[PDB]
Amino acid sequence: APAANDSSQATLNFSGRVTSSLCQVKTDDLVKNISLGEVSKSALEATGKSPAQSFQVNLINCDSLTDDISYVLADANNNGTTTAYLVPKSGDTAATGVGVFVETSKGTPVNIGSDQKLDVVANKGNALSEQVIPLRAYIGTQTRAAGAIGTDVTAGTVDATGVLTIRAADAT
Amino acid sequence: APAANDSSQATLNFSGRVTSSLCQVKTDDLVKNISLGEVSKSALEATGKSPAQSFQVNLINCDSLTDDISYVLADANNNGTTTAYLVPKSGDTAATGVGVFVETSKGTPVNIGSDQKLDVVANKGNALSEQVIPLRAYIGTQTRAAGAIGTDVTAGTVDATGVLTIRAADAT
Amino acid sequence: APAANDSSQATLNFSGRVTSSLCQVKTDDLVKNISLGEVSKSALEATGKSPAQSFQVNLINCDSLTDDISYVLADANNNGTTTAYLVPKSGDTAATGVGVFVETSKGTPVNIGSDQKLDVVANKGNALSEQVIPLRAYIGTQTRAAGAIGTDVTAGTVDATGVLTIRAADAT
Amino acid sequence: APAANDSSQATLNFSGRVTSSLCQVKTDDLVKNISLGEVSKSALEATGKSPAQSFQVNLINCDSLTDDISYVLADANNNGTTTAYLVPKSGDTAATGVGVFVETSKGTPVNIGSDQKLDVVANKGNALSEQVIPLRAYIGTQTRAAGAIGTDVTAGTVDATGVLTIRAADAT
Amino acid sequence: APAANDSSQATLNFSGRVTSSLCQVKTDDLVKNISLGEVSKSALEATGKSPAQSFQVNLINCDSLTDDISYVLADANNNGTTTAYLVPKSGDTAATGVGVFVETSKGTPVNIGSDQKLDVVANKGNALSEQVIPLRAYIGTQTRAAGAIGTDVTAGTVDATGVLTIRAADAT
Amino acid sequence: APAANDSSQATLNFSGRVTSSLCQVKTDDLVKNISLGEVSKSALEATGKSPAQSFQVNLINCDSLTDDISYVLADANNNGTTTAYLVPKSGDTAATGVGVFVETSKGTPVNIGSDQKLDVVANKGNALSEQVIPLRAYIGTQTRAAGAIGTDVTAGTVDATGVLTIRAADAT
Amino acid sequence: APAANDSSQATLNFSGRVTSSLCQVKTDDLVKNISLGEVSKSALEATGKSPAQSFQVNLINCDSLTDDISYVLADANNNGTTTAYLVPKSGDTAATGVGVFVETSKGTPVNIGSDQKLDVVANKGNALSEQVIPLRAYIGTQTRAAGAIGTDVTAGTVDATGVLTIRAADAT
Repeated sequence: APAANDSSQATLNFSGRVTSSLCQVKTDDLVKNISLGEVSKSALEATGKSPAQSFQVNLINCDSLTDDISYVLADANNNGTTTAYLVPKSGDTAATGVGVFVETSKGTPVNIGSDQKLDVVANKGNALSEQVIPLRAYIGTQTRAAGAIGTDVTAGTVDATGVLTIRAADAT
Repeated sequence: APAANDSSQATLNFSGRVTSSLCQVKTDDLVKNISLGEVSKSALEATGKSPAQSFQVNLINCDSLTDDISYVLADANNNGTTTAYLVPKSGDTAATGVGVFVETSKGTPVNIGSDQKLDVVANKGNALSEQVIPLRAYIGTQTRAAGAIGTDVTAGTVDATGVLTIRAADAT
Repeated sequence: APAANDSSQATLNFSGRVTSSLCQVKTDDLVKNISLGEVSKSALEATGKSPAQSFQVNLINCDSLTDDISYVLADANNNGTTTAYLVPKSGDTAATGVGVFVETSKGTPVNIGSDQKLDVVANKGNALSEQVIPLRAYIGTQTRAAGAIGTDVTAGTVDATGVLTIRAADAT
Repeated sequence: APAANDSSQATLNFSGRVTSSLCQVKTDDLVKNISLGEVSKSALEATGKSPAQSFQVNLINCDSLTDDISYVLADANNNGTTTAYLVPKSGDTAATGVGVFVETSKGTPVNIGSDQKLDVVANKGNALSEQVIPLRAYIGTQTRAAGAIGTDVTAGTVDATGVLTIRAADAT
Repeated sequence: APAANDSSQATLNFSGRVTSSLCQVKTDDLVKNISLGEVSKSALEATGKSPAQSFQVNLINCDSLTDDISYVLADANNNGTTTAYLVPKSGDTAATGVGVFVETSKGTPVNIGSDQKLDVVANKGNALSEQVIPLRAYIGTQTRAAGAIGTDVTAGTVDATGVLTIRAADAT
Repeated sequence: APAANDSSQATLNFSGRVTSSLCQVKTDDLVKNISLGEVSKSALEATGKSPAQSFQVNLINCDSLTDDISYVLADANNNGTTTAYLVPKSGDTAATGVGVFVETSKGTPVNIGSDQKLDVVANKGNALSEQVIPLRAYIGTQTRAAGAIGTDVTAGTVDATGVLTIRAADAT
Repeated sequence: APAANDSSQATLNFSGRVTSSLCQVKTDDLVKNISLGEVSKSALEATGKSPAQSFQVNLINCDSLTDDISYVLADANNNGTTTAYLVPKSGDTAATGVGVFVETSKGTPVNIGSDQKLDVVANKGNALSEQVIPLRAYIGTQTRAAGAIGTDVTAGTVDATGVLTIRAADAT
């Protein structure tokens, strides 16, 4: 007779990548969930910004001979270098009139699609295995000035996603 | 020839809000994880409760003109005001006959869906930025009386979720 | 017109249990973080160990009639009784060939999965409320002998997870 | 019938490292919490600094043949040697225009990422087990001059994190 | 080949503030650990109090032109002016029906959230650098009268927290 | 606009208890720090002990009707009645094979966990307010005999913690 | 029902050491508190010093076969042997431009890090039980010359700490 369908299963979906870079991105940092604050009414009408939150992307197991490291912040919901911010995704509750700005830890803006340079940490000519890219981010009005709810800005959720492309190689 | 698929990426999912309130909820208080105790057998049969744990929800960057602040405790797994506790979620190991009761720091019950009042702290008429909502919660039997395991309660984990809605606004 | 999505929210995730034991575990001890030392090269090559650190797990609100308390040490990353240590987790920076050993405060090895006995401290036949389990732990080589970096051990981080199951019951 | 989920558990998370240095870092110095003062308004307008506080990093169980010890101060929220201070993290209540300057106990500035040398204490050619790194720290204005709250500084909290990498080796 | 993860490190978490006050609070008075007595049975039943202990909060480096100094005692586990005591925190062993009353060194009660005044010690018109706030505290029943363990009070621990906000300003 | 975070603050963490005993423990004796000597090489090889130091535990504000007083010595790093000494805590520098032996002021041994009797000092049928518990202690080898460093003992620090549970009652 | 938390507790934290030296350091001398003078304006501008104060260090229970005693003064807030003084610890009230100079009872400077020789006092070939190290100490300008407050020296408190390592051995 046909065999009975009484098996107990567990499905394991593995995933990964093969890359040409010399430095991994830490397995816990391949998908970040950076939680910015709330653009309350008072802050919105006063300065048009929320306080900036710091975060990092950690490289790990870098090659000893790594010489140059550079990264690019490319928006995953837009194309072109005309916008300074990251455009949030639309949806049922999406809030219109705001965007997510990213900056370097000292306040220098990070432009979309423009590559920055990272300085390798070396000890006696060998690069250390762990290296860190420090960054900032905050929600602000698209016009970079105070806004009033309903005139230009609207209340709701903000969900924006960016992608960092990292290129660690040996110069010569 | 087609370009090689050899890039190294990190995905940065930002999130936030835009609200009409005048006070932020502190960025690390947007998702609490309050760990209550264990309702051991002796405690369950003696008075049917666990000792209550204290916790706070901190507001920050409040507007100077904030005058009236209120909050509402709402359940994520139930609707209506007929129930006094927060209903635990169900699952493989969830326990039956148990609920989560929340209270103010002095022991006055915090009913679901009924708004409370928070007294604002001000210095010379201008509210201080940082303001706190103190609360307290314990796991107890639904009947609010002692009860052994088997007859009405069953061993397992207790996981419940509440949601506080906070409305800081200027009276006039 | 449809309502505006402009609420300010805080999420409160309560968690707990309902057990069959007579004794609680102190709410601060449901998740321990014991920070063992560093197995430097000198101590690695000398005896293959680090100095042993001490830690405790406190029971509280025990029942007056508690007659017997026993506990079992179980591993979160291995099965059976064929190993003496706790196998570290694996990751980008995990070190290989080292494990974590746990001992009673006097140096009696604590085996994995074998019941230990805890003497209840009493006052005139009624057990006190608070009772303590003292333990000790160190990082060592799996072979339990000196060993250099390269031949068997490699440098990295060490993370291990055990779980104590405590059974306070009244014999009769 | 299926077993009941009524076990009482305590979770033990052990952690540590394995290294290549010949000296341990004292188990309680692996994570410091230095509490610099408060940069009051008077001291801010006078010289833009707070009084320098002292702290230590203790090495223990050094090797008898330890010949050379060097330590490097790396900032955990910035890259490169473009800055003399440690850039504070950002947040809801962070203060702008401020940084944390570190120094040797005698007032010699400690630059970021540049190797220092530590003299080993010896008794007849054998290094003593314990050896101490003394340091200073103070909160100061980024421009290294007086500055009023409003024009360049703003009131708030200062949190900075630096990392000391200690390398003990035997020259020959 | 990838670099090896063999660094030995120490983490330094600096912290601090920036304020608009003219006076510092002494760096070791930013967090007091005041140890009140033990409310024995005899003392509890006689007058429902423990003998009151003294403590101080020292300001330092005040401004030569400091003129007006005020402080406010704010409770960290309650809001409003309804209560005279600091509400103890709740937990596994906390004691019910008890509070922590604060007073001036002479015995005048200190109410929560009500401005007090401090006289500034001056020498020829210029305020001295160091100035002191002497206080007193005791653990007494909530009803302010005798009470036995069982009927209203219960044995346990008493942890309570207040926060002093000091405002030293130049009136003119 | 949002209020500024420019407050200067002091935190006051009060602590205490509510007990069932009639006698307080003097608030300075709740946490003793008793310094024993140094077990030198000569005294270690001669008799394996250090000269015994004396200390006290003071009770104050005893009830007039106090009739019976008792106390017990309990170890904080060990269990049971097998061992006659207090097991030292483990750490980077802890010494092996030595313990702390406690004795009555005359030289009688005080065994762990077995209650002693304290005579109540009275004046005309009513107990005096203050009553003292005199004790003694020293560091000595666990074998209670001579022992050399290297063979069984090892040079290091010694930290041990006992706990005195005092039970003053009115028998009748 | 769960037992009540009503015990009365006293905590005894013992401490000590096991050493290899033949002589104990007298238990009252393990932590000296030497109180130097005040460097007033007159002495500061005359010679930049305060009068030397005499202190003492007692050794007790020496072995009868002791033959060679040597002691080294090590600073606990500095490293190396370039400085002749002990660098004061920094803080809110510390004074700049000042240092502590230590000397032998006859005026011979005691350089930090270099061994000194103590002569054993014997009676018929056997060392006495008690032996003494006499010393001096004074606060002086770091330039070892007259200084003026407000130019190279600032008024304030001076706190410094040294550590004598004492090594008593039997030559043959």
